[PDB]
Amino acid sequence: MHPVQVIAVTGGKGGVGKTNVSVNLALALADLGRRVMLLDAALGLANVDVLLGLTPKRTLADVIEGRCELRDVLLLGPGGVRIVPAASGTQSMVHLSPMQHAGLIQAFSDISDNLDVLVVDTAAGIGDSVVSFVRAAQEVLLVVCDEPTSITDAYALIKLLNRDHGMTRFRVLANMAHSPQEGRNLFAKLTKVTDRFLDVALQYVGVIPYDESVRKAVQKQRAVYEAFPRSKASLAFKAVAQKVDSWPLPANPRGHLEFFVERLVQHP
Amino acid sequence: ETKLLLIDDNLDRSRDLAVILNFLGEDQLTCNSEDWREVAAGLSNSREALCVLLGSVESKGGAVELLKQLASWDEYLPILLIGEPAPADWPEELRRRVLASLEMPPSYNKLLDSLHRAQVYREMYDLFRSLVGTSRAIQQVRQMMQQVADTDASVLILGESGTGKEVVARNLHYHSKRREGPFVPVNCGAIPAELLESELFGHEKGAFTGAITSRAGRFELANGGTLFLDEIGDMPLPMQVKLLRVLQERTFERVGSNKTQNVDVRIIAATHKNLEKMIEDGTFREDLYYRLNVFPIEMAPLRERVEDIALLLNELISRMEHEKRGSIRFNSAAIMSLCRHDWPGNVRELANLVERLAIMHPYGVIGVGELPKKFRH
Amino acid sequence: ETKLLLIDDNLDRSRDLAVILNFLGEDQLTCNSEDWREVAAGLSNSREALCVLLGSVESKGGAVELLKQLASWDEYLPILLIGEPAPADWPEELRRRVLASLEMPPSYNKLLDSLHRAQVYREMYDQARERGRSREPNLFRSLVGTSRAIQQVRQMMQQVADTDASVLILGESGTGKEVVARNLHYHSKRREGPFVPVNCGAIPAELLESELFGHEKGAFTGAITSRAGRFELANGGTLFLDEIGDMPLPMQVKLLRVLQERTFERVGSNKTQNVDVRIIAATHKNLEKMIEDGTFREDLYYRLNVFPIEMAPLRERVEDIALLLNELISRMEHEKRGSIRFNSAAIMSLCRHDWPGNVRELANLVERLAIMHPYGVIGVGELPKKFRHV
Ligand SMILES: Nc1ncnc2c1ncn2[C@@H]1O[C@H](COP(=O)(O)OP(=O)(O)CP(=O)(O)O)[C@@H](O)[C@H]1O
Ligand SMILES: [Mg+2]
Repeated sequence: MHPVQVIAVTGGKGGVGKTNVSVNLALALADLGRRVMLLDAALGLANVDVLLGLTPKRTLADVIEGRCELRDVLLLGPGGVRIVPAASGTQSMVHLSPMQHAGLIQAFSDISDNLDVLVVDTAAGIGDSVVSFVRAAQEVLLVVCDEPTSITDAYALIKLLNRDHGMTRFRVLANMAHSPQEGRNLFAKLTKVTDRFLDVALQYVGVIPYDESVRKAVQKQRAVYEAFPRSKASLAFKAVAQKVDSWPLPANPRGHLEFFVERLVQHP
Repeated sequence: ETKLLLIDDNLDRSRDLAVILNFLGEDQLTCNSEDWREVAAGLSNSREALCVLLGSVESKGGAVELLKQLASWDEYLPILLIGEPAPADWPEELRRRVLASLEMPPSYNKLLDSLHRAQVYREMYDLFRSLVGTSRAIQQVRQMMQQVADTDASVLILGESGTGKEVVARNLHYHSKRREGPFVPVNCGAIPAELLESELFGHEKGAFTGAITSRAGRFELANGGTLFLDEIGDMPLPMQVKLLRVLQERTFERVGSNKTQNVDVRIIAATHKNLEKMIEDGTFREDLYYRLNVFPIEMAPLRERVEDIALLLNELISRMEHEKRGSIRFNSAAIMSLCRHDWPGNVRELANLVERLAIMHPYGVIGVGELPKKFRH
Repeated sequence: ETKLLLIDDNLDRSRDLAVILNFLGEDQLTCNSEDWREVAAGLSNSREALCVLLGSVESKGGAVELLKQLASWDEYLPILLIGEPAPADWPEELRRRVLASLEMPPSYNKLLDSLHRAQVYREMYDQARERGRSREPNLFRSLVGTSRAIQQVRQMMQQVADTDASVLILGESGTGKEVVARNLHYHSKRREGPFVPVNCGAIPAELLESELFGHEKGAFTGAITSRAGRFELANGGTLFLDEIGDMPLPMQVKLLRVLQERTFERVGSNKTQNVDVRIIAATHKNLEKMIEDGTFREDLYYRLNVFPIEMAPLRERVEDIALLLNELISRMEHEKRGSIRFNSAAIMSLCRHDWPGNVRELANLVERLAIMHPYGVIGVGELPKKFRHV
């Protein structure tokens, strides 16, 4: 028994590689030796199963519609990572009430085997589902690219969270950067904007290089960590995962709704 | 707790006072001028003697010498005469300890005014590590916590935003009989109004359009411990009514269920809003207010405890040694500049500033220009 | 001018009680079980005998003959037992003429509370000369004071106690209307009937119909059971409507129908039910001003205000604070929850306070001071800053 670390991968801007970061970070953390569960919070449109080549028989639409419980929709994905699949264009998953998000987050407490890693792949945008899944996670990892639109969207998400929920600690990961100096400069620009308007704490995690092996892996419907384990992107993901494993574990519950409050209450 | 010494060789008046103090609920030991040393030897220390009630003395030398060896016994031990007029020729050196001159039979009013004055002079003459500081406000808070932590009572922590109410609540819980129980925090301003009832009480398999499983609420999570309701002022009125009903009856029901469950929890509520004005405007319930206000603890803003900032800085840096995100040190000019700040959101901004400069410049030293903005002027 | 009678055959107990009463500054005539009449004749008339403190009896006969002889001396003379629990050897109707049993040695607060209880007994049951029925004490528990307002409240409660009529209690929030309702209920013809309190402001406005009148199967979404309302639970008893002023107009019409026609309807039901209940309404709003504001029913107001009890704020009866502190502290001692003592300065400072939420504020402050300063003397310095005054 131990507290479970929950990582929300977000960034607001679409097409920045949130799903790739989620999947590859999950496989890398499983490689270091943790029991990892990956949740596809893109509830209306599923991409984790597409990138990993999985064809789930039961998805979360079956859980919400009540045909099955939450345990029997788990899939054993690559590297031992257990996947919670989402629906793809199901009318009962396009938009859910905050009560339904609360119920789904609370129902995850039935799982008591993962080794303090639960990676949550939020959808694009700053909508209600994204905010609900980010606020429920201990760590918030923002994937940003070196474009004005991505910086603006990340700043908007940070400003929303800080203004309306008081969040102040954010992790930033650069993706599709053509040089380490590009990632450093991107972090510098994001921090410049945030310091100019806000008072929040941004921590640089690392950089994932632009690598065409990722594109080949997506075309093959497999993960770049397992399809091309010796590529630059795979090594960057391994380094980031080593950095992520060194993050401090949660110790005290907060007042709002969050994943696995049971383990955060009884253990201390 | 504290004993009283009555020194009188007049047995009739000695018995008179002895029954009076016994009636008045005051602990005392009967003494005379020749056996009081043995009684004094029976005392644990000089502190346990609140005062001495001096009466007629027949020992050699008189009352003047008698005060001498009590003075040698203790200089801080006050003296009051029983059934003797105020002196007019006794030495002046001893008149800083004659608090009052009572007459037999004594009166209820002046006896307690005499006893109150004795407590004041004794106070004048002479372990919450998480809360650090040296201001009068912080030690008053620590004393109030010491007084309330050992009893089962509803505590309400009043102050401003980011003043450190959760720390006070945790210290109260850890120094109580419920130390081995859980600590369940509930923030009413971080949960939507429609979710608060389901979060506090729980729900069954089907209670609403999103309930997909049966789970325990935070009252059941706090069974055998304390439930810390932060930001109680923004709780909706219907939820206020239901919370009052649960607190009164000691029983609650899950949403969508008809089974009554009992939970024994300690309520520690926190507020930054002026509740009394909210009852005046009808946005808060007065009955719930007086159920939660059995013991209020008022925290003081950091701008009113400015001499304490350096100790807070050292404490905050200290805890980062345990939660492993680095370390950082400060300069005297930087500390003085921080002390000269308004600080709205006192401890929250102090911790945010420390975390921000720790992640920004790790293992560094902070000068006046090292501060980011609006902190030096 | 008023005097007590201490009748006890133990010389030491007589002496130390006597000196205690002299310490409190209370007049007394010490007596025994054989010569009390000889010294009792010195006083003018039986009225100045406030009460008798009777201890142990080791003389000829039992305590019954002494009780009868004392009753012959004056029928309205309260008796206080000192260090002797009441014996279970008299009829239940003949076991209730004493007011309190004081543990030896008596506590200051409990002694003063018992003396005030005797004074309340004497000031109304003696001079009445009207009640041919056997006297019923204990009807005034939380009503302690020497103000004009509290005596008027006591007179109204005595008027209404023997009559089954609808009562309207007017007073600010926190004055203690529930205890007055309970005192009226338990000392009327409803003593064996249920007492059902309902706070209109607590139930949501959309559920007040179902809560007050009940509902049957499938009355509304969520009605899985046929829960019966408060009025039927109060059948043969009393229903206490608190803050009736926020109850909406259709509910007011149905309440007047219950009051006059004695009929009401459940939710989802097509039959009329008859219940015999007594309605004691409580509010803190000016009902007249609501009538000219078009919010309260005028006919309902006339129907209810036939026996009004106006409970004054504590800020208008400040000289009763000492007695209220004695009652609160006495209960707190009886429940083994500690004790506190004030000096004159603290009491005067409290008397100069505005007191919003009068008696609940007083009790909350007493509990807070018990937690803060247990077994110590409370002065102005040890009171909270909002209570300090110059
Ligand atoms: N470092 C990198 N190098 C090369 N291609 C990369 C890359 N990171 C992401 N991509 C490409 O970006 C595209 C989208 O990736 P992904 O699906 O993970 O993004 P995303 O999940 O943010 C979109 P949405 O939020 O709309 O679901 C894919 O073509 C992927 O291969
Ligand atoms: Mg995606």
